[PDB]
Amino acid sequence: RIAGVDIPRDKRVVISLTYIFGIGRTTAQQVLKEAGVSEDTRVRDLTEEELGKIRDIIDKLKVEGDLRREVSLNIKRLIEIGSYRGIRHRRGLPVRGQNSKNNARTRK
Amino acid sequence: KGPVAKRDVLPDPIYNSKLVSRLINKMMIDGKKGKSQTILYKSFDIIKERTGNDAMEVFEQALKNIMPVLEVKARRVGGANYQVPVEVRPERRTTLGLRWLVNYARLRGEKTMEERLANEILDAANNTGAAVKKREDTHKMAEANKAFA
Amino acid sequence: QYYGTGRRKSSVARVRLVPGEGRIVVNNREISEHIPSAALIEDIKQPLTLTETAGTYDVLVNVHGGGLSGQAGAIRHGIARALLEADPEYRTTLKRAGLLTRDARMKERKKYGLKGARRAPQFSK
Amino acid sequence: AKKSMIAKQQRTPKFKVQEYTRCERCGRPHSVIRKFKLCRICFRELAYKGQIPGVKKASW
Amino acid sequence: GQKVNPVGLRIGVIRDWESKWYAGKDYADFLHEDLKIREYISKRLSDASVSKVEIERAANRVNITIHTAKPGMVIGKGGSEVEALRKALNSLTGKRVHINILEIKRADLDAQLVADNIARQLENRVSFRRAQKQQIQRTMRAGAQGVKTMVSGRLGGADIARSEYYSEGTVPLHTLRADIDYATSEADTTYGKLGVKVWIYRGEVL
Amino acid sequence: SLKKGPFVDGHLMTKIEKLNETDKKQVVKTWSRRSTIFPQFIGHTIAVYDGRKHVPVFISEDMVGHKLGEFAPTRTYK
Amino acid sequence: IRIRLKAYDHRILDQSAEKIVETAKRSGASVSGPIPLPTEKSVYTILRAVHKYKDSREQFEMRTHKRLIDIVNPTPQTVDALMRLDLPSGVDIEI
RNA sequence: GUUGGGCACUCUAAGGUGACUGCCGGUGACAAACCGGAGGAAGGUGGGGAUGACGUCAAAUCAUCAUGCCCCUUAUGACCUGGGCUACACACGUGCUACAAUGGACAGAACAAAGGGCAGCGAAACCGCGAGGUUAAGCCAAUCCCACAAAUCUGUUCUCAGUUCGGAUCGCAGUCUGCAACUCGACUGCGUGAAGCUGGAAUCGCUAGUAAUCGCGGAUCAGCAUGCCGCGGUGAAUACGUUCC
Repeated sequence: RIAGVDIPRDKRVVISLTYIFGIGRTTAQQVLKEAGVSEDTRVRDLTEEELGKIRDIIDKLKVEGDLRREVSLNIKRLIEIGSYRGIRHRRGLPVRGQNSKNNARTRK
Repeated sequence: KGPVAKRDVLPDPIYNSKLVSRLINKMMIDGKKGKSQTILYKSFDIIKERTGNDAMEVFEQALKNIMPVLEVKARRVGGANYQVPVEVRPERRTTLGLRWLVNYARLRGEKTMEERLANEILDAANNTGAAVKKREDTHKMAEANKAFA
Repeated sequence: QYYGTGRRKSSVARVRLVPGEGRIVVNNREISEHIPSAALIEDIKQPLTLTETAGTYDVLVNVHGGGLSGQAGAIRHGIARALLEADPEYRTTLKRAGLLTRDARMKERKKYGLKGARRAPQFSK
Repeated sequence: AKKSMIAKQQRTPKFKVQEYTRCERCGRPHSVIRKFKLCRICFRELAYKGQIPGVKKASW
Repeated sequence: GQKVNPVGLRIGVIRDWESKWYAGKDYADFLHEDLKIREYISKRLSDASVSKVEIERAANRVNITIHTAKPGMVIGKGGSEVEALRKALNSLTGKRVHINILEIKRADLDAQLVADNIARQLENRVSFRRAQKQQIQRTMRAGAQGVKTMVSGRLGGADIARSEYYSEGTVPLHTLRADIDYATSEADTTYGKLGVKVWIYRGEVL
Repeated sequence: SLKKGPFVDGHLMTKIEKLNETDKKQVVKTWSRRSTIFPQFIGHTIAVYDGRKHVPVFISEDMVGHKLGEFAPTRTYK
Repeated sequence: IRIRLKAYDHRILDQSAEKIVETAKRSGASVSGPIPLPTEKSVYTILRAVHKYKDSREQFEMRTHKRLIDIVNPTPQTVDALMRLDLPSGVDIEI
């Protein structure tokens, strides 16, 4: 399926494309204008023309494994160079500058 | 101190009843009479459609099935924890009926409270239903504790 | 042109009852064009239904302030006042219905140390 | 540290963002009202002593 | 946590503003200029027993009225008093100062001078019963429908400091038409700091 | 810091350009932590003041888009 | 000639309003009356206590109310009368 | 409502009038008072506020201030930069956001009060997806601006799932303020999307324009608000009663 990962057949296109790692709502609406599917179809109901345009538009976009590997490269970069922000990446303490005597409970 | 009383508004533009606007003021979440009026009239239009009757009489029949004669109050003397049954005065009969309609309707679960209130009125009409479990159980609690009156 | 002012909940309506057939005109718009939720439409019509005023005056209303139910209260109060100025007769009917009260239930002033003019924040021992 | 800190505020610092509001009657920052150029407690005292020509007790 | 000061409570009902003008563009600056004025004039005439200073602001001009309860200590020989008073104010403010000095007949009804008269006697080591009772007789004969003098601090007694009420007549702090003079004064004695609070119910307006 | 430029202090820029006009030298004791890293800093070992000591850090190709005080935590913890 | 008095007391501003009203009315300037204009008031809420007690406050109020005076006919006798009106510091004439 | 025109109306802000158990009937001692009625905008201190008695806790404040005594003095005082008061395994008060169809998203229509603005408020136009940006009108303000109110109502859409719920966290790219946003700012844009499906023992608030909910405003302040202080919008449920805490 489209980027090597599924989209659900029984949703609309705008939100079935959200389940691809790298496309949210607004890049999905930027796609389907360029593709011309008019945002009101199931993806169980498309044509091979109409879904192939979606495929190669997304092939032009930085989506599936590129995003994960490059964001891991950024995180490993500022872990390895030193970089207190990567120290927060490592330890499980919040990165953006946030109080830690209380919650900080996404990270530990 | 002494007892204080309250008021309520007479009509509804369709279904001209006091108590139906009393149900409108009930089930109001966060100060929205508009949403409760929409839920109520769309529900009664379902009750007029799904059963070919006027929904006023079905609604009063559902009320008559739910309105409890006997609450069971509390009375703890010593270490006893007795519950004591009370003949309910009819204002509280109507308002306990409306609470049980509203609570067990939204506790049921369907694809709008339009449908839940409609099906809860349709169940409380032909008495077997979810709020009428609470009606029956309160009368059973009064039946068990009848030794005190 | 009988004229009456109605005040309700920081809203003021100016109801002029012209001799007509029953059109109510709220700021050059009509009723449901400006007031939805027809419980307000039946409540706004109650002085005109208690005494028989059903099709004998068109209504022209200049409203400002408050919200839509506040404007409903201001319009019905202005109707009852201008409709007393029309005929002094049925003042007992309006007074038994309210309609010469101007419900003075203004929203209370917030107090210090309270959240919302009665609300205490939360108590912990 | 009072007369030193008052004197330092009465100076012009290196930068305008180092500039902060201060008492003018009873030396402290934290709650100097911009209109009166006065500390909060000193405003209550003087406004009680019939000075500060606008302010009386508020009620509405 | 106790009583609101009655001076600040009856501002804008019957008791006027001391400082009377209108704000133009330097309201803070006019205020603190007048605070410097009142400090300077109350320090200089705390010998000459001045109670209250009312300041005007009259388009580059300031009319200061002064309630003293004696004229000829403060207007004096005529020349010297107005020289040393208007001249230094014209300097330390920077513009014209006019000085009008109203004299308080019945010097024992103005609570600032009364509280200072009790404070000086504590500093003159007069006993703290004699000060308040003597002054209450003086005020109630000078004509007042009630007086209350309350002194607190170390009264010459070391490890316990307590408050002392003396009063005669009605001092009704809750009647909002009262015309009550309230005034504090402080007395720095060898044992510490004493606080004199005098307030004089003088009569109400119908 | 958007389109006005990057930020550095003028004194640290002066010291680094004196260091760069001939060749590298010993560490630069520098209290400025606020300053970004220009690409012309790379190789210059500089001593950032953490609050109580001067920590030496050697600047690389990656350590550019950040600032100096990212390479000196100020709070010791366990 | 649009004199907007603004004061802290209503009685002082009323006195200084009808003084301009009468002195311009006596020399034929056709005085439109003292139009009372909405007050700008400010409320300053303050912790009563020195140190603690955020719950213990006191609210203070500063009202400045203003009234508008217009002089329509030229009549420079009225202007010479206004220039010698000595009315106190409370009111702030601004023509 | 722009103009001419008008002070009728709203509004504004001054002086008033006005509600006092005053009048009726009833009870009670005939009193004091109480229950209902008529009038009335207002009915029984009409709603609120301000007002906080003698004193209680050697309560709190020597850090707002002033202070007696004791201590320091080329330092327990002063300047300067950098950090910290934002640490974090843990507990714990107060709050905000949700867990969803009375919902979410998208489009249309309306209704407010109160307050702020002079080196400040800043229209309109232009550009930028957006945060915002450039030139600049008007405004020392019932004029002009902040200021395009939001829940709401009306159509379209999903269909009961960890989702078209929720937004944490985080990467990248930006914007504004300011010497400077690394520790340590708010906001935007793209993307990732977590715990959470209404909460154990226990426990809190509220008697009416109140609680619940929705936005707006202002102090503080260059910038930082989920806090506080006010404002309106919609707007309930119940009080048998004093058995118990």
